[PDB]
Amino acid sequence: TCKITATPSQFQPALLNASKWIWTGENPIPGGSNIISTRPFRKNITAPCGKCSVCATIVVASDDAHTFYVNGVRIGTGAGFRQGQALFVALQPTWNLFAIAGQNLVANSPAGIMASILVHFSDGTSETFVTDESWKTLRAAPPENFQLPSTNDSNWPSAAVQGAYQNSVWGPPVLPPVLPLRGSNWIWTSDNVNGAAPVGSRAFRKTVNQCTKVAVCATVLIAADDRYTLYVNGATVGSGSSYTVADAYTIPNLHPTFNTFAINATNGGGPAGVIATILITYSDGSNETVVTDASWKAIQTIPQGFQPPLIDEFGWESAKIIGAFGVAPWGAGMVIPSA
Ligand SMILES: *[C@@H]1O[C@H](CO)[C@@H](O[C@@H]2O[C@H](CO)[C@@H](O)[C@H](O)[C@H]2NC(C)=O)[C@H](O)[C@H]1NC(C)=O
Ligand SMILES: *[C@@H]1O[C@H](CO)[C@@H](O[C@@H]2O[C@H](CO)[C@@H](O)[C@H](O)[C@H]2NC(C)=O)[C@H](O)[C@H]1NC(C)=O
Ligand SMILES: *[C@@H]1O[C@H](CO)[C@@H](O[C@@H]2O[C@H](CO)[C@@H](O)[C@H](O)[C@H]2NC(C)=O)[C@H](O)[C@H]1NC(C)=O
Ligand SMILES: [Ca+2]
Ligand SMILES: [Ca+2]
Repeated sequence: TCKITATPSQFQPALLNASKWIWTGENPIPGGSNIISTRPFRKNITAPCGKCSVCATIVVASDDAHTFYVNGVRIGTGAGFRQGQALFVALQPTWNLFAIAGQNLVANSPAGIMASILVHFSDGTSETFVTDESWKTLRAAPPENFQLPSTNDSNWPSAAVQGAYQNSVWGPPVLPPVLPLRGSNWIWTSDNVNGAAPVGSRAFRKTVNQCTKVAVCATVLIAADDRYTLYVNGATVGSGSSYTVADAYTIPNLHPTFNTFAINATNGGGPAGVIATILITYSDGSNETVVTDASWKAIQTIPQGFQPPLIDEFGWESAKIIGAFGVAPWGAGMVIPSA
């Protein structure tokens, strides 16, 4: 219902610094011993002002495990307090019901859930929402359909705070990478032969087109040896020149059904490659991941308009897999921005 005037930008990490650990308060000592149990947590969050909410980056950690729901839909499952888990989800424009089922799995041990929800709005702004005492819970196993908006949480008690980011039994969870490179492939043109490749620029193209769904936001993690410039639906998103520090980008104004990612990557000499991971969120709560692989198309001499969405791909080849993320010479040490 709002015009999206947000444009592609550098990825903005959701942080855990303002967030709180929550549980039920069955033990009034925070951080105290709790029984083996499963417990529900809910929060209805509304968009401010004359702002529409579009999508969200979530970071969630638990002692011991969780399941995360948005507007009734399961988005993810995770565990552990040492490191957060990254989730991405499209949102309803004016309100969104977040719900989490947490489990304590060890007897007499502490229990708790911590999250941060960075909501991106139509106008290009953002706000972080956190787990805290304003969430609702129950001192009992979650009812059938606790996560659906149609459940009335009006008589539920308030959640009890177990600790804060810096001051808790858990200590501060480490942020995960925004997206994994494990799972992707360094690619190039066919050109790249014995730890190769020649000195040109080369172009790569991937199209995603699920005509029965509505695509909302994309997040892109990318790096290249040496340098790249990245385009989505013909517009310039960004560029880089490091094969040891990756760049991440947010595309909040995706086309609903058809989107094209294109890269001009340049080899200055020696080995060469481009690697990327892309996550696209859909309005029904589902998502998809695309990675650099052989489904991408590539070409040795870059034509005018290589970046437009609808060009003829005749005489582009299947991109060559140089190797899975990890291979020499680049190794596994890429610095990846935090979620
Ligand atoms: C993308 O959505 C799906 C669910 O709609 C999520 O993952 C599936 O469910 C779990 C939960 O983390 C994963 O273990 C599996 O990998 C998926 N199924 C398998 C292996 O069979 C996923 O969390 C979502 N990703 C986000 C939101 O970033
Ligand atoms: C989350 O909060 C919103 C805003 O308070 C609720 O939506 C409103 O519901 C009222 C009465 O039920 C309607 O008359 C309004 O038109 C709605 N307001 C807006 C701004 O949309 C929403 O129902 C809540 N969701 C849940 C699951 O509790
Ligand atoms: C692909 O990218 C490379 C590197 O960014 C381009 O080569 C540069 O282009 C400018 C033209 O504006 C030249 O003045 C420079 O010689 C190059 N600069 C550097 C720093 O190497 C190449 O032209 C790109 N575009 C296409 C469509 O191929
Ligand atoms: Ca525990
Ligand atoms: Ca090189």
